[PDB]
Amino acid sequence: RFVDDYLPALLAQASQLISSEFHEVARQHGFSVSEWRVMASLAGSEPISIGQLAQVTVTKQPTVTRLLDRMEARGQVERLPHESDRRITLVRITRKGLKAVEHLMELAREHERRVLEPFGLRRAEELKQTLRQMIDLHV
Amino acid sequence: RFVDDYLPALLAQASQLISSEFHEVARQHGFSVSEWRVMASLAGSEPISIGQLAQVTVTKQPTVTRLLDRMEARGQVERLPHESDRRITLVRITRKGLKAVEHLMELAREHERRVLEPFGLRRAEELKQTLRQMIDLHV
Ligand SMILES: O=C(O)c1ccccc1O
Ligand SMILES: O=C(O)c1ccccc1O
Repeated sequence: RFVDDYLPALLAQASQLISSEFHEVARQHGFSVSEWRVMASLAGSEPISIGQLAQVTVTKQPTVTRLLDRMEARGQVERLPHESDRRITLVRITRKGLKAVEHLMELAREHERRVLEPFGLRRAEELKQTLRQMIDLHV
Repeated sequence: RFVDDYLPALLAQASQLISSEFHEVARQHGFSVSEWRVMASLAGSEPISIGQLAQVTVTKQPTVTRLLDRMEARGQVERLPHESDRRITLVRITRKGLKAVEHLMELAREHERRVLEPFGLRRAEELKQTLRQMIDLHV
């Protein structure tokens, strides 16, 4: 059966199952999926471009732009000009956004620890290294 | 930076980048993303439930049901009753659907081979085994 060992299908199913588990927690804490992805991706970051944010959150750029409109209205993020090119808008999390998401981020780390514990440290680090290398080759 | 090593973010980005590459090919062959996922997931399968199809194609069940309405109208799939429980509808690919997708499936196998070749057979099989185990634990 073709799909049983087809890498893109395996990645898509694993990603959906793992992320959907945490989504229930995020909503119980008042976050939508996309709000969580944006704030988690900006936490601890220097300002990044809207395009970079769209890539890392796996969200279409027009969707991200509308999302940032409302999150900036709520004081959770800030958009800023690029210091050279003004094709580029940069975005950062605010202190208000960080305080809003830090507890959820701890719960996310615990969730990931539970997901990876059956595989052991070696298999977990191998998985993360392979995924990171794949991203950097394909982005 | 939290997101750089957060497993769900790594899985989601890797899956998006790898699948989006093949999507351009699928569309050039007349398939939408969801049509491709359905036909690839049914190819070589015994009939499966609509819920199973929704899980493996990572598509919401109401979306899958509308998709099957039109794909069955086009003679590419067939819905059938479960031989015991009639809460359950089963679905299979037809010969017409298989012939429609088999060339695309060969191109998909070549694409996967290219994606995995830099990692080698050992790292590739490790990745697939880990993803399969994760799916089976979380489904
Ligand atoms: O990403 C794919 O190409 C795919 C194909 C079949 C089933 C699920 C999938 O994600
Ligand atoms: O799936 C997640 O939880 C996630 C979080 C941050 C960025 C991208 C993501 O897919």
